[PDB]
Amino acid sequence: ARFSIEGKSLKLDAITTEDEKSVFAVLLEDDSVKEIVLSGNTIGTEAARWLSENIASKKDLEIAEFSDIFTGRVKDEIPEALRLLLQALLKCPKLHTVRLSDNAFGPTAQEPLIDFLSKHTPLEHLYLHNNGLGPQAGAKIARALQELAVNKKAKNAPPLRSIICGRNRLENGSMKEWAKTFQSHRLLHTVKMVQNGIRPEGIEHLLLEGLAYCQELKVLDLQDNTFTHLGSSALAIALKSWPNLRELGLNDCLLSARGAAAVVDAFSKLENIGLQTLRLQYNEIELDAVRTLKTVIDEKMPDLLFLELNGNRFSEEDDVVDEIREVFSTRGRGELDELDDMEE
Amino acid sequence: QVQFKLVLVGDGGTGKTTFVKRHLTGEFEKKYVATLGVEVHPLVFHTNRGPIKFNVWDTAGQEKFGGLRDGYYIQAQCAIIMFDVTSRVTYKNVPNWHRDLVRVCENIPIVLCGNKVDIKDRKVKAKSIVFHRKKNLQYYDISAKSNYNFEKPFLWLARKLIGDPNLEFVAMPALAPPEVVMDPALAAQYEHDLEVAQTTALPDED
Amino acid sequence: NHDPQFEPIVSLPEQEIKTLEEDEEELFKMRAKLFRFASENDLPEWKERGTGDVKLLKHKEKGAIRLLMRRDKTLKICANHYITPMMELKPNAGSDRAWVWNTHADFADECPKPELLAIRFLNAENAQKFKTKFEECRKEIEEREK
Ligand SMILES: Nc1nc2c(ncn2[C@@H]2O[C@H](COP(=O)(O)OP(=O)(O)O)[C@@H](O)[C@H]2O)c(=O)[nH]1
Ligand SMILES: [Mg+2]
Repeated sequence: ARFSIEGKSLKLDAITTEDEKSVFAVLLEDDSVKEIVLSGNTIGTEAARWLSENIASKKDLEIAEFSDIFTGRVKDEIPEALRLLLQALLKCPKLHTVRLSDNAFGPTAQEPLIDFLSKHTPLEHLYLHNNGLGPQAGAKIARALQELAVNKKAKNAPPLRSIICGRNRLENGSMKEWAKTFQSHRLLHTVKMVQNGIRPEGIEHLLLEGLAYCQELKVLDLQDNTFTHLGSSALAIALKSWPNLRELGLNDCLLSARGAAAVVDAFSKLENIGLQTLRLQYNEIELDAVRTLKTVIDEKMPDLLFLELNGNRFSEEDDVVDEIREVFSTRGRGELDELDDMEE
Repeated sequence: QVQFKLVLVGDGGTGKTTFVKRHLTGEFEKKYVATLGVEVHPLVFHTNRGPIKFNVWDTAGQEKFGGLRDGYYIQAQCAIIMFDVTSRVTYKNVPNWHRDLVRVCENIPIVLCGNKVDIKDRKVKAKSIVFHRKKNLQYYDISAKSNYNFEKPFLWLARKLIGDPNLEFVAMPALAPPEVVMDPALAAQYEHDLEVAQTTALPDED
Repeated sequence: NHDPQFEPIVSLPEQEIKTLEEDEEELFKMRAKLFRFASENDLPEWKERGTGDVKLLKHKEKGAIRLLMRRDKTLKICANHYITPMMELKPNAGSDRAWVWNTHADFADECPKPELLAIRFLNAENAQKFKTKFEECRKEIEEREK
């Protein structure tokens, strides 16, 4: 029930010849398909048209892997093509996971996104990563998801569970709105908004007025966004909101010596920490904090399997390191990363 | 009239277009508008060895590196890889750009640009940058915003391509502005906009 | 690398580049930032055009006087139009270190275009030293026309 042309690097312009159509034979004959993967090809509008017609029919569709499918297409043709495909997907009752990452979108192609995302109630896992949405469009996509929230409650449909939206420069421009998108979907499990130029004020909001309402949250990654003391304090306060937190990715966030200081302190106070993987790279975290983070990991973080401090402000030599590595050894389960790049 | 095909590549939202834009309008496009596919913008410069034209092939930073990109790379003669000094993630990707690039071009001048050096909280500092040492690239901190070094990249490649260590930009023949007559309907409603201007305050950043 | 080495792609002879600014005069010369006005964006914004030395030139042979600006480093022309009778500097609402004005045809991009500019100087008195010279230069032109 799986159809795929992954990596076939096809310059799919039309799909009309005897061949070309043969490629999508498995698509035409089998109507009981669950996953369609198109990644690794360039779909022109014409071919997009032919694939739209042949996708609506696949009513048992559950996954649409549309990541990387336009490499080479200009503004002149992506929006149309995207529109047609998303038009079809909309007609799939069981489609819970759709992936549109690695495609040049931004404002110039927000239409299909804004449409589709607000309507497709069956959606549970959204993969909108590296699309260059931008603060402007990012916001519309965010509102569009708020809508979906509503249209979902109207049809008693499953809650949205995963939003993987990074490398889109959502910036602070769209944090006001995204924070609302979260207030909407308080049942998310995986939210990853990595590398969106979101600065301090941005994260403070996104946190305290956004994610903080997702009590169900399991995995949160805000990698490569400027946090600083402001962001950290937010993060500290908010930690108590995610009990079932298991993965916390803060690599490259400039938490600041003072910030990490508090975040660590924050965990110190948490109870029944089921955390399983903490990424704290490049945050200028100083030794005194790493010192405390250790004892905390030891006493209160029994399930930690991964740690990452590479890149901060404390010598790869310093006692604490070995003490940490030692903690996982005694346990038989644990793993610190390689500190081959400390700051200063 | 010499023409050079320069490939501008790099992670999205770094500055490729902003940079190129400024270089042909002087404007600092502050709005982030994703470049679908590839836009070919030509820039001409005048040197002590005549005028040269760079055909900047501005590319899209989402497109996964691979053969599907070959078109841009083919017959290029130089290139600029760009990354955001405030995005560690963006720098970590330089390697992939410089590879998917040297796979079809092999040996060609390439300048690595860490843009937005103007931003306060910087992540990829001047020191740490090494990649250029290990792959024979020229490197420049730049800021499409403050213009810091904004012209070094072209200046370099030009010297490298032309083969004149001491090549330099010079003047630019200022031709005679055309006639300038008329007046009737070809005016009047101009004062209307001239005022819509003298009213709208100038973005003072100095 | 220290200094990446590449064997030249072309061989280009040294050359003497003229400025077509030889039959000049150069009444005024002062550096300033020049701005362009929105255009067909429906969003009335001021887009930077260039930062460099502004110059007022009259023609020895004829009389014609024009404005000619070049950007720093790049030296590309960011303004190059004639001064007509119906033209003048009008303060930019707030601030006096800047003036706006219309040009039926600029030639910065070597293509005749209707530009609605605005230039700003370091000190407000420099703006006067400019407007003064710009006005008594606009005068030298109205006097011209019959
Ligand atoms: N602060 C700052 N922002 C810049 C600079 N250059 C570009 N930007 C901004 O970065 C964003 C993306 O620029 P863009 O040209 O679209 O980058 P592209 O991803 O290569 O197409 C826009 O929001 C620009 O205003 C710079 O030197 N400094
Ligand atoms: Mg771009």
